[PDB]
Amino acid sequence: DIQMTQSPSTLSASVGDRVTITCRASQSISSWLAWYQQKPGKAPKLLIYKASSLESGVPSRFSGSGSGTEFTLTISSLQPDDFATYYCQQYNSYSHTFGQGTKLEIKR
Amino acid sequence: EIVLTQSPGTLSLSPGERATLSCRASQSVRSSYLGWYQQKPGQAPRLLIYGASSRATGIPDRFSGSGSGTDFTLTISRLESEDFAVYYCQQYDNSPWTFGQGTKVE
Amino acid sequence: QVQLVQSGAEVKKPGSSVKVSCKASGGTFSSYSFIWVRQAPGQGLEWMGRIIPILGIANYAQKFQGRVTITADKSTTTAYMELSSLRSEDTAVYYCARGTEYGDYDVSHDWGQGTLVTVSS
Amino acid sequence: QVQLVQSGAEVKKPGSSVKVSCKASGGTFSSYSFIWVRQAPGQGLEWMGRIIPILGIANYAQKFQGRVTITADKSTTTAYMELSSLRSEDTAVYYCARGTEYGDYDVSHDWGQGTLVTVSS
Amino acid sequence: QMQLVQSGPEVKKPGTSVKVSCKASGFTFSSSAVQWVRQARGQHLEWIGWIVVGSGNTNYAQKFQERVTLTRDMSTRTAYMELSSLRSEDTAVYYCAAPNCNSTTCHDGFDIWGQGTVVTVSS
Amino acid sequence: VYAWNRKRISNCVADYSVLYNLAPFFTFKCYGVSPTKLNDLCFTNVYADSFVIRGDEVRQIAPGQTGNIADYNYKLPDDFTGCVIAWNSNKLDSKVSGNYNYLYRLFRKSNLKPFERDISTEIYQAGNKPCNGVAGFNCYFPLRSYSFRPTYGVGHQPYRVVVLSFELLHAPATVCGPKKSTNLVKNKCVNFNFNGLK
Amino acid sequence: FVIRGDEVRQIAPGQTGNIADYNYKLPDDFTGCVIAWNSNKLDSKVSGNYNYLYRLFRKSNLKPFERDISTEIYQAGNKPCNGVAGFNCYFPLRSYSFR
Amino acid sequence: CVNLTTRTQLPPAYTNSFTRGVYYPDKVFRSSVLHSTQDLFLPFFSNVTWFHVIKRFDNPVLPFNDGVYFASIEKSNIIRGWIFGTTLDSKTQSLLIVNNATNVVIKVCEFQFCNDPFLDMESEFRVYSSANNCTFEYVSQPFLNFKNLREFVFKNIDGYFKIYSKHTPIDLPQGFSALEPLVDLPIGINITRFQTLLALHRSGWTAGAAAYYVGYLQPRTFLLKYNENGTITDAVDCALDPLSETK
Ligand SMILES: *[C@@H]1O[C@H](CO)[C@@H](O)[C@H](O)[C@H]1NC(C)=O
Ligand SMILES: *[C@@H]1O[C@H](CO)[C@@H](O)[C@H](O)[C@H]1NC(C)=O
Ligand SMILES: *[C@@H]1O[C@H](CO)[C@@H](O)[C@H](O)[C@H]1NC(C)=O
Repeated sequence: DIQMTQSPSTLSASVGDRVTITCRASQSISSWLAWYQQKPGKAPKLLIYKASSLESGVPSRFSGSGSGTEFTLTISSLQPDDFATYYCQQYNSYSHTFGQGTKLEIKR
Repeated sequence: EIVLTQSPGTLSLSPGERATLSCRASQSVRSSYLGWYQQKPGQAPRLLIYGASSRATGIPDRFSGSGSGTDFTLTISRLESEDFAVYYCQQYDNSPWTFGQGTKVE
Repeated sequence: QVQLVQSGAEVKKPGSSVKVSCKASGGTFSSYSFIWVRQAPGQGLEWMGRIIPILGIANYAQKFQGRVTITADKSTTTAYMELSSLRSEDTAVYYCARGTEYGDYDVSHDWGQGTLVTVSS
Repeated sequence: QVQLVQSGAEVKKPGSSVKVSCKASGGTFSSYSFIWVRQAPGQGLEWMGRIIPILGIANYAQKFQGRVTITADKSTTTAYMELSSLRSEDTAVYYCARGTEYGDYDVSHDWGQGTLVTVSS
Repeated sequence: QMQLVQSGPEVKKPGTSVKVSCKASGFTFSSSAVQWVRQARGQHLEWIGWIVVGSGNTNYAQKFQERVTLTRDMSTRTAYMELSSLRSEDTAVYYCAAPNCNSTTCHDGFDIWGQGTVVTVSS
Repeated sequence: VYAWNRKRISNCVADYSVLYNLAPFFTFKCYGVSPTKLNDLCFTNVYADSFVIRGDEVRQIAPGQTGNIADYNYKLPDDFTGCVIAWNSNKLDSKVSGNYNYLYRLFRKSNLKPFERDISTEIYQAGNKPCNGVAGFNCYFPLRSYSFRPTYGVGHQPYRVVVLSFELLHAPATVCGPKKSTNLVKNKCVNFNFNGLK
Repeated sequence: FVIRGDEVRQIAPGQTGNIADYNYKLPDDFTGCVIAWNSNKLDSKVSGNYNYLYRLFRKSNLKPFERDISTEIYQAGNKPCNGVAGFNCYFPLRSYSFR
Repeated sequence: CVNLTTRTQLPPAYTNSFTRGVYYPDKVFRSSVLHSTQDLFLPFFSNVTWFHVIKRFDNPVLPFNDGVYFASIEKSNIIRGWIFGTTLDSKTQSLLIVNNATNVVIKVCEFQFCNDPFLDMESEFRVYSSANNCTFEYVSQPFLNFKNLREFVFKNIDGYFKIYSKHTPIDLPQGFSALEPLVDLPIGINITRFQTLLALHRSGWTAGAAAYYVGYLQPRTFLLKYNENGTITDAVDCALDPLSETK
């Protein structure tokens, strides 16, 4: 199985701030990975598939970049609705593993 | 999932008469997905009746099935020395295919 | 685009099995692939099974052989999962997710409301 | 005018991969194609594959697919063959053969002395 | 000529594996199908499984689905069986049946049958 | 392959020289036009069709060819002019488990007229008994999925294909390539060209 | 020589194309005859005949009745190739893979 | 689409073309040279149809022939654009030109034109319902006591659409004015009939005083006089008068 972790596990951001989340796998998995956004209490929503393509209805300010074993999701301008959990998922070979889950929060 | 009860187990008729064979299914099966097979002792089975009413190529005209709703029947209109063998029937529905116990004619 | 309804919350003893349904309404049904994914409160996400009803290829998780089977019905455009030998740690919520031929089967573009199944004594 | 030299005899275990080289000197290396054939100890020749380094096309025998890789280098004008998943009956002599542009690529014009490969316990 | 020629009898031991196949010729084998059954001497026929030559989709019997494999090849137009975990009760004659076809419409149901292979498992 | 995309190309300047860098080795068969002389004359409309097929089947995309993809999925006319470009893409469209996103039609009652699309998914009745939508006997699902895997050989690895078609109508040509230029010189008896003015 | 089926019309005075420019040039004031007949039965392999080549890239057009058998690399951009088949670095010879 | 039944049916009036409708035949520059050219021109002193809009609502569907000379004495820019095509429906390819206050849009597209197309701050476009399968799109700078006189010449030659325009501040005035090339289009369709569009100021709607004239082109030979700056200053029709033929 492909064991991956995403860093940081928790990041503090503010409105209008530029932040990025990195996600690295164990070995090469080509570009077979998708990004998932989950507000606490509801089902996660897909944002990026093929690690670069933008799903219909997803705002274009979401940006994904990656070739293999290291993928980065970049946010240019942040909005208060962005504070949620982001999940990785690879689908190269069977037994599709997920990421741990990163938390984005406002500074207290 | 599909059981085709067969009766009687043994048959004893002399040539020149008419014998009866029946494969009774335990559930509802479509007529276009069942077949009847007869094999001589030690020989491979051959297809006799497919669709419960249509003969195959080379099948003698003496054979004529009934093709009821869920209880298929095959009535032999004329018996010959070749017809003395064992008979089996199979179901072709979505359920795993099963065979009958086998009818022996003397 | 497509509206999904899952089953309801269920409470059952560990010594039994739970059947969860997922009904799809919207667009063509023969071009959809169905996946089942687990959400435990104490940890993150984990995948369970993946199936194409129209092509008939089923692939479960490596740690769930003989435990959960997923089957879909063409006439009702529904899918059902049954999981036997319920364990105490198997108390969580089940989400039903969909794949599209225009896109990728493995990914899940849309998600359902979810079914919360719990086990206790 | 042109001569081919091949590596020495090799003995190796069943579970490994064997490396054999084939060096050719003379003429223009760009108009050359490399072809390999096996000679069983008690049987005749048996074709394996053909490589055209200039045109960049490769083809191998049907029953050697996924096990034989034939490569060539312009810098040193040598041919490298790698074979994996060895078994019992492959004990034979490996011939390196060559094809010129004026003649047919598929046909073998010049041959090396050959190397004996043996596998045992 | 429309015919299904099958391999010969083989003898093995418990815990080993068997490989049996039958060759097809005389008809359009691109759109046919094959099923395999087994029958002990003096016993009734038992269905094992089936596979589509042009698709490869296979369906197994519920009892033997953990120890049966079905493969087919276009070039050699042959249907293969591999059976693992042999037992003393596996001594039966195996048959392969295919429908008739004419590249336009195929026969309804399995009409022709193979010669059968007698396999004995003992030590 | 069965649902091959169709794109219209018109009112543009096209440089075909860039296409030579797609891969070190890739087929560039051109029918009726020399590929090196595509930057001089120009056409009225250009059609581009893109899809993915098995590498071995790449020989079935050609005028006068027969097979399975040729007559059931994509047919080219006998009097066809244009080019076909196919390169290996095993690095981009391969899954270790196996990809299933690519489908091809397998059974059809008749052949395909050149440049025709067939997206029907209704079950194929091989025999005479109408199964009415069940995959039993004499009824197989016409669509089959390529199980692309990087462990496959070169004869089964995915190959991306892009087919260009050209033609002439009474409408003026607009899809013409670049024309280049040269620095200007003054006060010297020189040969000049100004928009086709010798 | 041996050429492709549709290129037989390129063997004529004043014609333009790949063959008429990089492989064989006929003078404008040509006199004589040309004979071309199909030979699919003697120059075809099921696997593919690769012994028949043709030049694709050249610096400049050939003057009439000139032969050019050089196999050097072709430098199509500004960066010099230095004998490698890299980006904007093409081998000028291809093959008539006859079948 | 909104059908209008407040039309006032009157026969179209007529007027004299005088010496209007001369355009630069080509791109070459000449000075102090009398040049004779054979091309499609509007004959001197010919009938030109007259249309009024005021409650006069004159929006007929006129033929195209080999060309049209379109002129309009107007103010406040009531006329906005024109429609071109053969059947004026989606079954055949059609061309559309509109000049709203924002910009100019040219679309050659399979519109389903309304029976009475027009425009209604004006942001109500009841001109067509659908646009199905279509290929060409172009955008450019807008073309824009009666004080506005706008003259246009439309030609469709071998798949090319040529538009000539001239705007002069002021019946058809007496004088001379050459028309300069404006836009060339490689449309490549067939055109046999055309229609204009109006902008109605809602108030239901109030239409101001405006009039436009339509003349048709047929081939003949003119003699054009270029002054020393390259501008056409006068012309002579070579088939009107025996004296002109002698000239
Ligand atoms: C315009 O037409 C009217 C009637 O058709 C005619 O009397 C008049 O002479 C025409 N104009 C000229 C300049 O001939
Ligand atoms: C218009 O021109 C097209 C060709 O450009 C022709 O096919 C069509 O018949 C023409 N229409 C009429 C009414 O003549
Ligand atoms: C031509 O242009 C010059 C300056 O551009 C001007 O002085 C002269 O009056 C013009 N000629 C005419 C006839 O208007």
